[PDB]
Amino acid sequence: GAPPIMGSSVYITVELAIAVLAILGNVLVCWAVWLNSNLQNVTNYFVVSLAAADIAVGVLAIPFAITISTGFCAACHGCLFIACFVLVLTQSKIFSLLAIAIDRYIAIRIPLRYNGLVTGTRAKGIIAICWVLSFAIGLTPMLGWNNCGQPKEGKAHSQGCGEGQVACLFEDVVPMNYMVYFNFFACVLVPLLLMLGVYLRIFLAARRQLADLEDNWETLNDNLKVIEKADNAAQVKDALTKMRAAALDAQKDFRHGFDILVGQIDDALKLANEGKVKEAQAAAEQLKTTRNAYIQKYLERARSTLQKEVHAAKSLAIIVGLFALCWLPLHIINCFTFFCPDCSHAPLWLMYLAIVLSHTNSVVNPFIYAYRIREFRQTFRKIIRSHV
Ligand SMILES: CC(C)CCC[C@@H](C)[C@H]1CC[C@H]2[C@@H]3CC=C4C[C@@H](O)CC[C@]4(C)[C@H]3CC[C@]12C
Ligand SMILES: CC(C)CCC[C@@H](C)[C@H]1CC[C@H]2[C@@H]3CC=C4C[C@@H](O)CC[C@]4(C)[C@H]3CC[C@]12C
Ligand SMILES: CC(C)CCC[C@@H](C)[C@H]1CC[C@H]2[C@@H]3CC=C4C[C@@H](O)CC[C@]4(C)[C@H]3CC[C@]12C
Ligand SMILES: N#Cc1c(N)nc(SCc2ncc[nH]2)c(C#N)c1-c1ccc(O)cc1
Repeated sequence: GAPPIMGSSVYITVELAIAVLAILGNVLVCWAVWLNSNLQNVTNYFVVSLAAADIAVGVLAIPFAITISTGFCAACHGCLFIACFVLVLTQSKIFSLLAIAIDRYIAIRIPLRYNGLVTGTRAKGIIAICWVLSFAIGLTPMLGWNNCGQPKEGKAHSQGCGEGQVACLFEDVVPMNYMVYFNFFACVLVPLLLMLGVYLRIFLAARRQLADLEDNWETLNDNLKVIEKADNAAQVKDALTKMRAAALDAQKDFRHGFDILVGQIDDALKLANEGKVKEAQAAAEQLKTTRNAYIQKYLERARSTLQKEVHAAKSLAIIVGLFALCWLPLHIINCFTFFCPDCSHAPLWLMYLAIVLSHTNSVVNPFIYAYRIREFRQTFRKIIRSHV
């Protein structure tokens, strides 16, 4: 069979290529948020915790991965730490992603209270807590859910390992029920599904809010039509009680538009509760000069912001769908290894490829920002032009 240093040299070189890009891309993210106070929101503190976990993939997890494919003689628990450190960092990224979905959900659903609820100080406390939980979850095998107690000793003597040592291989020290049940199903897959729901709720609340907005608009204008085209005084009253309510509704330079608007409706309602039909129909035309000059322009900045929230949460959902794509192959292969012991194990080369793919996720997030977030892309250019 072919000398394995040939296939390894390829896998290593690829891994190092990827570590290089991971560091750069994600240092630039971080340098970006540091420098551009437009990018200094709570949402982006999570983006930074995400970029830092990806820098750490290049600086550490990927060298660890290179190390543990050699099979080098190593004390079992030390081999377990270099095997598990990547699980810690990946768990950090799930928490950061979930935090971002939730943040964006709070932002669209209770925009009024978002500044007072989601503050820079609570964000940073959540980030710290999640990093501690990621170390706990990711290094749980250290605490005894491992295969250290049953070393492959024929394989350790074949390699001259010291007494106390193992060939340091991932599938030899980390149990596959840990990886399938605990790490995949419960600590990755369940969080992804969750993140998937949150984003459904965001797109629904935006879809609904925009609906309400353009409904209200049409109440405003159809009740005007009812008024031009009545010839009876209690018709006009009925249509202005409705206009009025549909105005204190949409309420919740801006306010002088609704001040005027409800005022003119209070003017015209009052004519109409006197029987002056024509006097009130031409009073309820004064509204139209007020819609044209104020209400249409609140309609429109409010639609603008919702379309911006929607587009932002699609950008962020793409970050989560690419996480899924990069990591799923590897889990899906572990599922086969574990659930079908009748099946031949996936070949070495594919293991290599699933692992490499999982690591490329540490290169995608920076490209996403740059293609999808005008403020990150403008800031990427300033840094790239001024320094290179
Ligand atoms: C601040 C950063 C750079 C610290 C990096 C520390 C890393 C490189 C260290 C910390 C703990 C170390 C491990 C501790 C124990 C063992 C068992 C031994 O039989 C082989 C080496 C091995 C597997 C070590 C490899 C290197 C290691 C993972
Ligand atoms: C998320 C997207 C990209 C889908 C991922 C599909 C990949 C991971 C799937 C599709 C077909 C799968 C293979 C189908 C059959 C076998 C034979 C078995 O003896 C070992 C596992 C192995 C080799 C599977 C490994 C995982 C596999 C390659
Ligand atoms: C949305 C999707 C990607 C969620 C995850 C799907 C996973 C859990 C599913 C998709 C395909 C499934 C595999 C399909 C075929 C086999 C072969 C059988 O002998 C053991 C179960 C096993 C190995 C399944 C395990 C679970 C599996 C890997
Ligand atoms: N599974 C799994 C798994 C595995 N069997 N091997 C390795 S490295 C040994 C090796 N390198 C090339 C061929 N074999 C790694 C790593 N890192 C994982 C792994 C596990 C969880 C992750 O979040 C990321 C990666």
